[PDB]
Amino acid sequence: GPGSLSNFANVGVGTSSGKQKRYKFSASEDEAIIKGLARFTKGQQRFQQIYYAYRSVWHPARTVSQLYDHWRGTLRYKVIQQQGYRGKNSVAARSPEKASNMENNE
Repeated sequence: GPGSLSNFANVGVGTSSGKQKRYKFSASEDEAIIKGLARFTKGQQRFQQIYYAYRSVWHPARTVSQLYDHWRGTLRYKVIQQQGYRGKNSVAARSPEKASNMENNE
């Protein structure tokens, strides 16, 4: 059966050296919104209000739009645009990107 199981070896206590004071909640943000919307929602827009209330677990700042983004993708479950996963294991590395600004050929 599934569970912890683990081995009979000594573990003691964990210890990491490198980055500190880093949030990167394991998607705990969505959990904060659900708890906020399930506890308080007295307003024409509990989503934006709740976001500003729990603002601290992710990033203390205006981002109601982003809220609707995670709230829109969470409320639903029908999307096949994003695929592949290799940015969450142990090491965090950056990567380049693309951006169209000036592309002339004539």
